[PDB]
Amino acid sequence: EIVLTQSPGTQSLSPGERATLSCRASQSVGNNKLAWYQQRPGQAPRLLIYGASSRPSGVADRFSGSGSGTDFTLTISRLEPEDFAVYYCQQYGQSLSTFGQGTKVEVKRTVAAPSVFIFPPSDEQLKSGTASVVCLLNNFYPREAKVQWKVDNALQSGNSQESVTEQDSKDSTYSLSSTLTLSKADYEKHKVYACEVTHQGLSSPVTKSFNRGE
Amino acid sequence: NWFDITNWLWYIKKK
Amino acid sequence: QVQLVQSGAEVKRPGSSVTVSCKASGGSFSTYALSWVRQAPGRGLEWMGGVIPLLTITNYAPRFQGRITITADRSTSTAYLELNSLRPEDTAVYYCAREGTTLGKPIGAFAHWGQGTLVTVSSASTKGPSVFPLAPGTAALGCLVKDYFPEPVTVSWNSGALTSGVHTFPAVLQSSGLYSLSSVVTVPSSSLGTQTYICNVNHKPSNTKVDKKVEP
Repeated sequence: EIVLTQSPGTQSLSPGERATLSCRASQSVGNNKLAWYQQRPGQAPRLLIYGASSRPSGVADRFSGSGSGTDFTLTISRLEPEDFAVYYCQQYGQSLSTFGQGTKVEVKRTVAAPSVFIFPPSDEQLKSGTASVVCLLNNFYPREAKVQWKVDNALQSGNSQESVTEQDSKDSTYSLSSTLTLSKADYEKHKVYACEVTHQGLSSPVTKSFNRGE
Repeated sequence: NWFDITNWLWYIKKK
Repeated sequence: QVQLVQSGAEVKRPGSSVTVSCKASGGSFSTYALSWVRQAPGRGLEWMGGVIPLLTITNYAPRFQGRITITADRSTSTAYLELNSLRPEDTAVYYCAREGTTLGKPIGAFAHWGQGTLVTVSSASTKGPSVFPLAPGTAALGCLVKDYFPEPVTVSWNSGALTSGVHTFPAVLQSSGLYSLSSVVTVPSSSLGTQTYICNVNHKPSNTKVDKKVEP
């Protein structure tokens, strides 16, 4: 089985800049049967390059493929706004076809620290016997951020889930939301609910908190 | 290579 | 032009078998290679296997050999993927893909893609969400769309009139096997007394269509 390595998995680049994406194979790819695909969220992949360097009709010529053997490169001569997407390489020089893990090309912008908000459970939910506490990390860059829940200063584990938005099309930031869920009975056992946030843009962790029933 | 079969097929269905 | 149209999304119980179909039009069906590729939520592409219809020659990836069947029917220009002994790990969007041409010379690489079929492997039953407010310089407010199945839900604000500063998060899969989703928006603090904020939630499978006013 030929292993295709795409490293790094993410490239942060500015609009208009050149991009070079590498695909290294664990052994020589037969007859340079190497293809590149682009994929946007909510869409099927789209073929950009086949046979290492051939471009289908309709694909912009700012995309070019090169290389042979084990070393392949996708070059984007000048990044357009629509070029920020995920790129996959694929070899089909053996009957067992394999894909690389993909490289996300994302928009580089200035560092932005998250604005943090915490939300107590609604009265409506509490009436139903469950308590969800929500922590919002809004409009930050870069994507790496960490959220820790603390309940009466006790670090929580296993009772929260989080998700992150796609990079914003207008200001190129990310947002993250974490939800802590407890039974109403357990929620009522504690006083202080807090989320603690770390990020490159913060010199020290930010904590937002509330006191239950206040 | 299974991915070469249809190319072969295309060729022999011309000649 | 070659168009591939797949069957619709399906929820399958653990251990069951799923059949996904892909009907082609606009080209030659029999002499071009048709593959299946899947993509688990938040993950990369994975080649599963393919078929050359005319020759009835299949080619499966080793890790699916013994668990999948790919077949073709030229009378309807349709290809089928069977995947058996389903597990949660098999939850993915399944794409059919046909090789491109230079009725021309085939190129092997996948130029033509179906729209994808979401297959969700779960024991969960259809359920509509509850919609809870996230009550509010800049203020943040939102809605928590909790405990629904299956995907998807859609959320808008003020019947689509409010999009600036809106963030709707990817759904999370809870231990219950139900999904939860949050949508938030930032607004001027001063607007909290003068402007109404309503999140419009749609979950078609349960016919849950809720318009929740979010108040301080």
